[PDB]
Amino acid sequence: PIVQNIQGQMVHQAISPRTLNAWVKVVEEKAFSPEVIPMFSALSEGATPQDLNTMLNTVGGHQAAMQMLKETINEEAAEWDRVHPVHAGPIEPGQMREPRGSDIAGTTSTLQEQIGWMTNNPPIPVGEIYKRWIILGLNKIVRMYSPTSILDIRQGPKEPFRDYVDRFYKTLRAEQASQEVKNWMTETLLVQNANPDCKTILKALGPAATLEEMMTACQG
Amino acid sequence: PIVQNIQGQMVHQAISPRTLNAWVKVVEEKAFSPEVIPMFSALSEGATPQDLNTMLNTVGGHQAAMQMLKETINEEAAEWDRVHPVHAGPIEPGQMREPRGSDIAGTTSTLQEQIGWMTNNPPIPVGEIYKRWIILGLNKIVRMYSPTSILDIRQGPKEPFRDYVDRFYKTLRAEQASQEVKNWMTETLLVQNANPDCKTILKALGPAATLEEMMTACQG
Amino acid sequence: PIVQNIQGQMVHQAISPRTLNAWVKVVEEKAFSPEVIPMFSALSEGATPQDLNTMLNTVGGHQAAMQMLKETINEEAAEWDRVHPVHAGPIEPGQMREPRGSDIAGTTSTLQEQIGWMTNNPPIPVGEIYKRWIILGLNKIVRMYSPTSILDIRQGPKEPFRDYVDRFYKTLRAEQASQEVKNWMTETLLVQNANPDCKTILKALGPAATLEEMMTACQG
Amino acid sequence: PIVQNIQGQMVHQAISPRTLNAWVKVVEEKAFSPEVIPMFSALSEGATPQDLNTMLNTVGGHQAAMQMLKETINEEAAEWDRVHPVHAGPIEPGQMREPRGSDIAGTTSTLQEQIGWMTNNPPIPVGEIYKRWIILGLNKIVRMYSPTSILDIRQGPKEPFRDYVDRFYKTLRAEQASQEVKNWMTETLLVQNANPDCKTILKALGPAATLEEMMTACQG
Amino acid sequence: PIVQNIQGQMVHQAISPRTLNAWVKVVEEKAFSPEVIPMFSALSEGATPQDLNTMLNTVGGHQAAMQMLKETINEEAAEWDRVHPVHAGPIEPGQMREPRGSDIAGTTSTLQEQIGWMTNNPPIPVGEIYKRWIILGLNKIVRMYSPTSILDIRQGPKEPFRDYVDRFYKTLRAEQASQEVKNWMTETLLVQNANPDCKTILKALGPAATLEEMMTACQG
Amino acid sequence: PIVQNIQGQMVHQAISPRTLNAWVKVVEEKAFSPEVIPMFSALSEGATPQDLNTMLNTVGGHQAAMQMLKETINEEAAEWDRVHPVHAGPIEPGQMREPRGSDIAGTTSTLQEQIGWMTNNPPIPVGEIYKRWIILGLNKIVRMYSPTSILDIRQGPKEPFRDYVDRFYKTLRAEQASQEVKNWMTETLLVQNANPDCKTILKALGPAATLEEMMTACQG
Repeated sequence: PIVQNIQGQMVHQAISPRTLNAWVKVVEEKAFSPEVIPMFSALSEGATPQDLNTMLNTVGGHQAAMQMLKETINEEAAEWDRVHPVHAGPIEPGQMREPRGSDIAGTTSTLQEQIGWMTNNPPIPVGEIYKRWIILGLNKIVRMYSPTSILDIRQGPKEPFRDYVDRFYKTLRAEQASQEVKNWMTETLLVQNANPDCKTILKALGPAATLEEMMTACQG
Repeated sequence: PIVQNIQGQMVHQAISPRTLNAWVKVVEEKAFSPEVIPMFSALSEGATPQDLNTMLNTVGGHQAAMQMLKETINEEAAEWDRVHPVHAGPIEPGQMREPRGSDIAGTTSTLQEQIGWMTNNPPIPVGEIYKRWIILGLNKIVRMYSPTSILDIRQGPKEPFRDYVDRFYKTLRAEQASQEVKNWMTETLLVQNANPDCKTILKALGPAATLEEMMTACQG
Repeated sequence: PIVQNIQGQMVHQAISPRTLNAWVKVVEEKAFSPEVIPMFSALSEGATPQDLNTMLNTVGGHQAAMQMLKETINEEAAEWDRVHPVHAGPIEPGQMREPRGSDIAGTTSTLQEQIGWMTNNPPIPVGEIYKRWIILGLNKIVRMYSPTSILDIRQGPKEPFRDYVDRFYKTLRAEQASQEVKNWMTETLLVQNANPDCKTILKALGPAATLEEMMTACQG
Repeated sequence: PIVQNIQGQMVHQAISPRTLNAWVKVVEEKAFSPEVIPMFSALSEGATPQDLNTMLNTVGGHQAAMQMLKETINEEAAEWDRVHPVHAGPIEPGQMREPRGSDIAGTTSTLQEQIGWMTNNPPIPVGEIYKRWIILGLNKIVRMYSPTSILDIRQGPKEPFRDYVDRFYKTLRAEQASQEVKNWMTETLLVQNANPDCKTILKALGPAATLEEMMTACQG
Repeated sequence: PIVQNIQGQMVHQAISPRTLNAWVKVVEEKAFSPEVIPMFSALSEGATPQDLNTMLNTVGGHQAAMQMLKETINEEAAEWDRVHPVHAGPIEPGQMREPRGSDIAGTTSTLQEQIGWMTNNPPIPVGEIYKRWIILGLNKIVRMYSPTSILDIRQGPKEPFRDYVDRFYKTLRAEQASQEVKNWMTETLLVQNANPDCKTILKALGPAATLEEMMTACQG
Repeated sequence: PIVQNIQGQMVHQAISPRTLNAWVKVVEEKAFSPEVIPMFSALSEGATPQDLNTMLNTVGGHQAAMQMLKETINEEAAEWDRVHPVHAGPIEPGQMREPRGSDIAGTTSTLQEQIGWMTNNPPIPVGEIYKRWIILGLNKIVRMYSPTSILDIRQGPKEPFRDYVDRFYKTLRAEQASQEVKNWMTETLLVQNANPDCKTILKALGPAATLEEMMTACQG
C-alpha cells in the first residue's frame, strides 16, 4: 500500500505477507460470509491495483465467482472508457495522461505508472475506483450466493425470536436493495413474519417501538 | 491505529490484522459476558472511528446486538445534534467542519477528515465519544443478554455454593444497578438464598461476615 | 504501561494485544495455582493502574476470587488511608497532591493524575503498591483455593515417591506461612507418609540428611 | 529482498523467516494450485536472485516439477545468451559488466555482483527476468499436472451446476491458451455438458447471454 | 535483560512476556531433556537475577527440582559468603558495596541495586554467576532425571546402530563426568557395548577411526 | 543475530526465540532431508557462532548426526590451525587475537571477542566459515542418511512413474555425485529403470526427450 514515513516523503511499501496469509485463510475458514466484504475494505486500505489483483488471484477456488467479478470489472472499465474520452499526444511534466479502462483495471499498467498516477496533484483515485468496483462485485456475488430470499424467512413455532431476527438481519445484509427502502423491510416484514404471540405483543405496544424494547417485550 | 514515536510527532497507521483476528475470535470464543466490554475498550484504544466501524462490521453472527448498538449510536448522534446546534454558519479558513451526528460515526465522512479532526489543536475527542457510546451499547446488550434476574437466583438443595455465588456475581455484574444498591443487596441476598445449613451457620457467625469467612464456613 | 527511555519520556502506550491475550489464555488454561503470582508480576512490570484494572477485568469466570481480591484491595486501601491521613487546607502550587487510598485502586482517578504522580520528582510508586495489593489478593485466593490440606497427603502403595513429594511441595507452596515452622514441618511430615520401603530406606539413611539423597535413594 | 527507502539505501536483508515459513506451509498444504503463481509473485516482490534460489530450494517434494523448472530456466537463459551476446575485450572502468545468461540464475555469481547490478544507474532488472522465468516454469508445471482434460468434463445428474462450472473454470485456468480461442471454447463447451433441465433452461434463455443469468437460472 | 539503544546510553529494558510464554511451554512439552538447560542459556542471555527468579517460579509443577535448585543456590551463597568477606561502612560514589550471597541470589535485594552493580566500572557479573549456578542446578536435575546409566546401555540383537549410538550419546549428555574422561568414555564404551558383528568390523577397521566411517561400515 | 539499522551503524542482537522454535519444529517435523540445509543457511544468515552452537545444542534426538557434525568441526579446525600457523608472536595494540581452531567455533571464546572479530576493519568472516563447515557437515549427514545407492532404484511392475522419478531425484540430490556425472546419469538411469511398456514408448521417441515429455508419455 501507500504509507508516510516519519518526517519523510511519500514512499510506496510492498504488499503485506501476513495480511495476505490472513486474507487467503479467512475466505477458506469463513466460507463466504457477507462480512467478508468489509474485511477486504479493512485489509486493503490504500492498496495498489497490482496488490488488489494479486490478492484476488491468490484465492484458491471460487473460479466461477472470480470470472463473474472479472466480467463486472470489464463492464465497468468499458463504461468508464465510454463515458470518459481518451486523448493522445505529448506528456507534459507534472501532468499524467488520461487513464483508460484497462489502465484503471491494472491489467496493462505497471507499478511506476500506478505510483505516478496515485501520487500526482490532484491525486487520481484509480485505486479507490478499483476498490469500489471490487466491493460492488463482491456485493453482487454475495447477493447471488444467498440461499434464502429476504421474503422467504418466517419464524417457526419453536424457533426463538433472537435467532429469527438474527437470520432476518443476515438475509437483509445479503439481499439487494437501496439504502432508503432498506428500512421498510426491517420495519414491516420483521413484524409481519413473526410468531403470532409476539406479533400481538408488538401490535399492543406500538409499531414505533425500537428493537431493544420490542425484543424485551417478546422475550417476556 | 494511533502510535506515538520517540520523536514526538504521530502519524496515521492502518488497522493491524492481528487485533481484528483476536477481536473476531474473542467475540466467538467468549460469546457474550461482562469481560467483553473491557477487552473491547483495551483493544480499540486510540483508534479511528472507521476502525471501530470495521470491527463492528467484521463480526460474524449475533446481528441483533449489532442492530441494537447501531440504533444506540443513531440515538446518541440525534441527541448530540439536538443539544449542540450549529450557530456558526461560515467556517473560518484553516478550520475544519464541526462533527455532526452522521460525521461523528464516520458514515458520510472520509478518513482524512477524521485525521484532521483528531490531530487538531486542541484535538477533538471524536474517537473517545464513539468508544463511550459503544461501551454504553455493550452495557445495554450484556444487560439484555442476562439469562435471569438477580432476585430469581436461588441455590438448589444439592448445588454447591461456589458455582452459586459465581453465577450470582456474574448476573449482578451485568445488571445496570448502581454501586450503592449492589453493595446493599450483596450483603443480604447472598445469605438469604443460600443452603439452609450454611445459611444458619453464616447467620450464627455474625452480621460482619466477609467473603473469605463465608467461603470457609459454607464449605465445611 | 509507562515507558522510561531516551529523550521523549512524555509518552504513554496502552496494553499490547499480545500481553493481554496471553494473560487471559494462561489464567483460563492454568486455572488458579501459586504460579500465577510471578507471571502476573512479570507481565505488569512498571504498569499504570488503569492497565492493572484492565488486566483484572479481562479475566473470565471465577467471580468469587475476583470479589475476594476486590474486597482485600478495598480493606488495604482503607488501612492505607487510616495510616496515611491527607492534609486539609489549600495545596501548594506546583506540588502534586499525595495519592489517596481510593486513588491507588484507580476507581476515582484519571490517566493524567497517575501519569503526573509517577513522573513526579521524586516519583511516587503507587503502581508498585497496587501490584503488592494484587499479589496479596492472589496469595489469599490460592490459599483458599486449596482442595486438600497439607496433613491429608499420604503416599499410596503404588504411587511413586517423586510424584508424592512433588504433590507435597506443590501443596506446601500453595499455602503461605512462616518459613521458620516450614523448615520443621517439611521434615516432620515428608518422611512419615512414604512407602514402607522408602520409609525404612530413609530411616537407614538419617533424618538430618538432604533431600536429593532421599530422591536418589528410593528411585525406581 | 532489496530495500529502496530513505538515506541508507545500501543495505541487503535476508528473507524473513515468517515469509519463508508461510511459503513452505502453502507449498506443503496445497501442493500446486492455479493460484500459486500470484502467491509467488507477491511473496517474492523485489527479491535478489539468491533469495529466489533459496525459496526454490526449500520446496518439499515434487522433484520432477523442480527439475522441469530448472531445465526451463536453463533453456531460457541459453536463449537470452544467444539473443544478447556478451562483448569481448576489456571492459570500461566504472561500468558494470552486463549479466550473462548463467548470472541471472545465480549459479555462478555472488551477492555483491547482483547487488551492484540491481543498484546501478540505470538499474538492470534481472530479478524481474528471473521471476518471469520462474512463473513460466510454474505455468508449464501446472499445465503438465492437469489430471483431467477440458473435454472430459461432463456434469452428472446430481452434481450441482455451480460446482460444475467452478471445476470447469478451474481446469480452464490451469491450462494456458490464447485469449481469442478461450471465449469461444467456453461458450461451445459449457452449454453442452450441463444437466438436461439446465440445458433446456439455457436453450430457453439464449446462447449469446451472459453467465450470471445462467448461474441464477438453474440455481436450486 | 540489558540492551543498548542505537546511539544511546545503556538502559535496562523490561522483560518480554513472549519469552516467558515460550519458556513455560517448552519445559512442560519437552519434559526434562539435557538440551533444556542449554535452551535456558539462550533465553536468559544477559538477564537480571530477578528475571531468572521469575522464570524459575513461573514453571508449573516439578517442585522437587525447584527445592533442589534452591538448596544448591543456598549452598553456593554460603560458600561465596565464606570465601569472600563482607565489609561495611560509608558508600562512596562510583564504587558499590561488597555483594553478599543473599544479594547474589537476589532474594533480599531490589532492582536498582542490581542495575547499579551490573552497570558499574568494572562490572560485577552477579547475573552471570547466578546463571552459572542455575545451569549447574539444572545439570544436576537432568542427571538425576536419567533413568538409564551410561554403563547400563547395551545394543540389542534387533536394535539398529543408529538408534543405539543416539541413545548412548543422549545418556552421555546426562551422566556425571568431566570432559577429559568423557572423551575416553565416548571412545571406549561405544565399541565395548556394540553389536558383535559391528564390533569385529570396527576392530578390523581400527579404534582410532571417526564415528562417520564406523557407522558407514556398520551399516553395510 | 546481525541487523542493519537505517542510520548505518550495526549493533548486536540476541537470538530470537521464534527462529529457534521454527528450527526445532522443522527438525522434529521433517527429520532429515536434503532441503533442510538451505533452510538452515537461510535461517541462520548473519548469526554469531554462539547462536549456531546453541541451535545445534538445543535439538532433541538424532545425536549421531550431532556427533558427526562436531567431529567435522573438529577436523576442519585442526586443518585450519595446521595450514594457518601463528607466525606473529606479539599482538599489536588495538588488534585482536587471531581466531584459532577452538576460537573459530566459540568453545573457549566469549561473545565479546566474536563481536570484536566480526566488527573489525576489515571484518573477519568467522561466522561465514562456521556456516560453510556446518553446511559441509549437513551434506555428509544427508549423504549418510541415504537409504540406498543410486543404482538400486528400479521401478516395479505396478509402481507408478511419478513417485519413482521423485524418489530417484531425491536420492540423486542427496548423493555426493558431481554436477557432470549427475547430468550424465539422469539421461540413462531414468529410461533404463522404468516400466517396460513406458520404457519402450520413451525409447521410441528419440534421444532428445525432455522432462515434460517423459512425464506426459510414461503416464499414457
